[PDB]
Amino acid sequence: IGVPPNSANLTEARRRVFDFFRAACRSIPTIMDIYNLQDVVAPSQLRYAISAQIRNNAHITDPKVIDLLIFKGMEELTDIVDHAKQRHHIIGQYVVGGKTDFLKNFYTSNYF
Amino acid sequence: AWRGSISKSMKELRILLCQSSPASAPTRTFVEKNYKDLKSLNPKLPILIRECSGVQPQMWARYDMGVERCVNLDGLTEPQILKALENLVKSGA
Amino acid sequence: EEHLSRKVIIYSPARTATQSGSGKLGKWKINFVSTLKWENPLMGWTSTGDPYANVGDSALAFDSEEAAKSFAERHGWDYKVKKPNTPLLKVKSYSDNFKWKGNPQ
Amino acid sequence: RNPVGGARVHFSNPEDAIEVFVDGYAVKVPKGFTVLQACEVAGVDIPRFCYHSRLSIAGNCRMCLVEVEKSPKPVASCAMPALPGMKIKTDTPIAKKAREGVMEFLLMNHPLDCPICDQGGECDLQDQSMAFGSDRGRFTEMKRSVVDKNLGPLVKTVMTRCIQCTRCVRFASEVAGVQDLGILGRGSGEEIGTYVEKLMTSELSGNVIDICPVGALTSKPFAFKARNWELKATETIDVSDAVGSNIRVDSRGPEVMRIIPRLNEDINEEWISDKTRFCYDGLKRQRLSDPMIRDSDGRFKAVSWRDALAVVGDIIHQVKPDEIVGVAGQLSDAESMMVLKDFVNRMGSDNVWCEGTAAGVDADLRYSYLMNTSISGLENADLFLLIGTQPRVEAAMVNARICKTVRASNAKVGYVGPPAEFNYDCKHLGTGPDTLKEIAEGRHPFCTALKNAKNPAIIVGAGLFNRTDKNAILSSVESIAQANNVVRPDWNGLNFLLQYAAQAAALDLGLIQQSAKALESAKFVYLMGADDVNVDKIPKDAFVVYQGHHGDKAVYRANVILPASAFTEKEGTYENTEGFTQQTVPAVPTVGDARDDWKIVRALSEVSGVKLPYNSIEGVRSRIKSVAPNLVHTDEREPAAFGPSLKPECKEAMSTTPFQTVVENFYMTNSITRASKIMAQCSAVLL
Amino acid sequence: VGNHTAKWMQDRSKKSPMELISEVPPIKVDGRIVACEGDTNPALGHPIEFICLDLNEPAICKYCGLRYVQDHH
Amino acid sequence: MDNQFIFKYSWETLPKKWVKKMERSEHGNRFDTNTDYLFQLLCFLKLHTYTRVQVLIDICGVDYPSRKRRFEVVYNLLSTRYNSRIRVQTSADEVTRISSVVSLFPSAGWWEREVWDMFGVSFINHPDLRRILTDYGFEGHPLRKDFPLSGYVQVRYDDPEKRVVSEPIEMTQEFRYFDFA
Ligand code: SF4
Ligand code: SF4
Ligand code: FES
Ligand SMILES: [Zn+2]
Repeated sequence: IGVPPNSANLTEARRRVFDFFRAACRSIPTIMDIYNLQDVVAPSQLRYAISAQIRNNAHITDPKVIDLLIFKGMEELTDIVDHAKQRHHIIGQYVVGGKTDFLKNFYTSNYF
Repeated sequence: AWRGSISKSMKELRILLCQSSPASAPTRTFVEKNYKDLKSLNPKLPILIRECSGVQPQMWARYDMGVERCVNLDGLTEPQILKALENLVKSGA
Repeated sequence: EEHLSRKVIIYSPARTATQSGSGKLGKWKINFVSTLKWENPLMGWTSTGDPYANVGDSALAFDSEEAAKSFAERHGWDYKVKKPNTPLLKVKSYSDNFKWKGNPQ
Repeated sequence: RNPVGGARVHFSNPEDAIEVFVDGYAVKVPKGFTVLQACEVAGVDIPRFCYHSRLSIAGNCRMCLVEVEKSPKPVASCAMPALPGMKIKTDTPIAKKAREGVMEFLLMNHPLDCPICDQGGECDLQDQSMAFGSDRGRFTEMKRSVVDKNLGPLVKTVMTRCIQCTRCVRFASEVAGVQDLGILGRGSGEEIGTYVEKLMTSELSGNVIDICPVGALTSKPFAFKARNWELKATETIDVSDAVGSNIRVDSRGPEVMRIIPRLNEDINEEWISDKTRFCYDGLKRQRLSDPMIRDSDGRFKAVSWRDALAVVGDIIHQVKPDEIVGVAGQLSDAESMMVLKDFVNRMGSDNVWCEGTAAGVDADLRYSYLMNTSISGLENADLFLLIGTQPRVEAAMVNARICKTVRASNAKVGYVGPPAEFNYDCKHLGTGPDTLKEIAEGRHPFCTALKNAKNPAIIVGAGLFNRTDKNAILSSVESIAQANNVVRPDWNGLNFLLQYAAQAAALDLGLIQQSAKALESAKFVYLMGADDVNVDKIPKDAFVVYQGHHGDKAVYRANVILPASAFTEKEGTYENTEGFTQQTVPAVPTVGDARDDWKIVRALSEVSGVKLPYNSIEGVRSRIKSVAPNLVHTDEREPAAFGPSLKPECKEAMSTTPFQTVVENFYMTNSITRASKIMAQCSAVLL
Repeated sequence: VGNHTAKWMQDRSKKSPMELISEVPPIKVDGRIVACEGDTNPALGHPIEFICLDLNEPAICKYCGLRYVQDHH
Repeated sequence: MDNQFIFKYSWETLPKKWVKKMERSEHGNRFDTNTDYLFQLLCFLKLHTYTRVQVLIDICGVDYPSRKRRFEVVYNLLSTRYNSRIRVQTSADEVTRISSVVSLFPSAGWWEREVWDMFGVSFINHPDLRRILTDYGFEGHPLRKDFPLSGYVQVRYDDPEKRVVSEPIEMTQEFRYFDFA
């Protein structure tokens, strides 16, 4: 229930990472019915989205940073489930459902 | 005779060096001893001597279509710097 | 995320030229170079869509260069440090206003 | 304790230091410092009105009074020399009450017009009244009043506010070098003025606005436009010339409101020229905002960036490589010039240079086109020899340093060139190169004075670099330099004064005109802000592309117009005449659909089929590191590593043509100033 | 009518404040100096302004635009 | 029971390692403790016979970006028994969790939720720690000095989606900062 103490070491922190991954990913069928995503995106694509967010932070070595990231992850998850703000092609922070990149930016504006 | 043909082989020569660092000492002696003769035999060739406070000694040549070749001049003696220039002039030009 | 990769400048604002008092120097600020503003076409008011349009001058201040530098790298902002220019105190004399021109040459 | 404003103190010798006490605390100051300066070292801010660190001491406002032990009277700290064992008290009841009394006298006749006075919000008198003399007013008689005076279109006058500090009078006689302002009359009815009707014609006249502590002398074009608290301050540099004066750009929204000097002891010393201060008006006028290709009826039509770039790229491949020519403008940044040179070189062309007299010069050795003595080092010269240069109109802040040295050190000035008006005494030695032969062969009163000078200084204008006999002239100049021992390991007195902000970086990067007639045989011309080139030499059938933010004649000839950002709207690299490299800082957004200059060239190169190895400005600067590494080592002072000995011997015969004048109109020098209402007014009356 | 007034005044039925203040003739003063308060009751006017009348041209109060001239010389 | 007695009595009776700084002033007596001793010190003040600090008035954070521990957590406390007030403070950074005092003072619950919402400071053993003031799904902690006044997003009704939606901000007139310094 309560906010746990900071994880002592990386084994403790990574153990907490897997519980968050399990809890966040287990709630995909609830999210699918809440946002009516049956004809929009497959459950696996949102599972791979969560895994990708976790992998993008695999380089963090401070257990206290990991604890804060998990806590913010639980809060992001809770707001998505409990108080849904349904857009069309996003949930929360994540989008759902011959020239280099300089000319495209150049044609758009002067601020890159 | 190649020292009279740098105008016909490359469009521009650049020598980068440090004003005081010992690593740039051979390059400075090379500039102080050879620039007078090189410019005299190649009056229409820009030989740009650009000194900076913390750069490794370098040499650059600019041929056709802005194609460029560079040589690291660190750990070289002054006759070897003269040799590296002759390779730049005679090859790739 | 997207706002964390902007380039900033860490700098100490110089003294103004319209006042001889020096009681604002020593401060260090992070310039967010927010230079995207335009005119609203109903009144001509200055419109902007940059969240960091005024935070760098209003609220974000640092008492030292090191403090400003450490905060930028913790936030991920790529910064450049501009050292401030300082005056050179030179010897002045009221007596110099009456210096002898010397023997008529 | 930290000195006030972080002021640096330099000691000639530790033995030449004395000890003083400021409010008990102990400080070590050089011999000759005044009591006020010792207070500054001790981190104590003494109020002052008439004292200015760059002007002679006056001691008339009496606001700097402090208590000195064993002294019967309060001491004017700005004027009194500090002595060993001196005990200085700045917050005792005598000092506090003396300040209160003087402040009451200052406000006695001062007009009640803070709401209509532009100094409000940045006024020393308001602040020192708040802090020191917090005395309720008890003056109930009639105030004096003064009529206003006309000093020209730049300086607005409200003389009721004047507190007779005489800073403006002393500036006119010690810095500006033009004695027009004086103090007329006697008593409380003394008035600052010119007596006869006349306008301030000095190019440094706008600095009296900064030094006037009250709203008596204010900027006329800025009048009533804004309050200081609503202005955003940007710390940048000036591009009006090759001096790189440090400035502060004040803006409100997407508009520059005013430009004021910024402290830089080595360059401009908190002064700027009138062109630098009053050219900001042209930044919002006649701006190129959209890409534009001329239509069938020979009239321009706005298009997108894609359509405009395709038109230029499509036609660049229908011309021979040797017929491609690119000219960089006088306001071009180092990044844009490097990309221009890279693009032109990969299009098989070798014709890229910077507009101006120094277009086809020998840039091999950096000494040959830089002020090697340095602006701050000019103060150590006991003799100036100016050859073919008018510094007063070419580099005003450099000329200011020379005047300052002549008044203080009694240095002598020899001038060779067309007749010109100098703001300091100077012997006119001649107008053409025959004097250089005359100087070289000796037998002249100035020839022996040059030989008798300990640290001589020769300054040669860049306007003598487009002459037919530049080599012969520079050969003669070096012979005079070597003969008189002008260049030594302890003193480098040979200088070359460039005229354009872009020239120093262009020569470092390699932008040298090879073919003297490459323009008259061009089929593709890329004008990167080069509005000052003569465009009649371009063949009538040659594709011309103009990229810039303004334009008068090149816009008329261009087939395609590419709008570009100005120096107040981007981060660019600029090098001044002394090899000092600095960077601008963006202050306001760009106007219309304009783009940064290097972005247009990099974008146009990809459209033309050339791949450059950079996408961001950081890639361009790393590329510049391979060419001119000093261009990316910003804000670093570096001595020259090689000298005139490496120059080949030259045997050309000198011509007889007298030297010409480079800058005909000081106020109309670039495309920004030519789009300025104020610079137009100055050319009408101030010239 | 001027460019300054045209920025905000889109109604041409009435005269602008600039033309209205130009119509009131200069006030003649016996002496070289006059104090203007902008109102008969000073507390309801503008901050007191002292105006020198040494010039031949009418002298303008910088707050309210009233003009003053020397009566005799 | 004036501020002189509390300052002198606390110095004699408190464990020495608990307090790093003690200030007596007319602006309020103030003990600066280390993070690991905050809970025990507050329990001592509440239970001890000669202090009886029974009421937790509020908990607030202060941001000091120039400090390596930018946040300062201030506890304002009142003793109705002795008619006296005491201030206890501690420092924290963006990742250091600190002890919750809900078990000592139930009123701390919402105030600790506000500190987390406004500053991002987390509280060990807090029973229900979530945002309390900001909109659901809010990113950032607005009372931090670096957080912009107008934030990052704004809301409006979007007819095609038939709902209220969040978009990045676009101001008709930007907030004008007036520098009077
Ligand atoms: S100079 Fe202007 S702002 Fe300063 S006290 Fe006088 S009227 Fe007021
Ligand atoms: S006009 Fe200004 S600078 Fe000149 S004497 Fe009066 S107060 Fe001083
Ligand atoms: S500052 Fe010394 S008398 Fe004016
Ligand atoms: Zn009036």
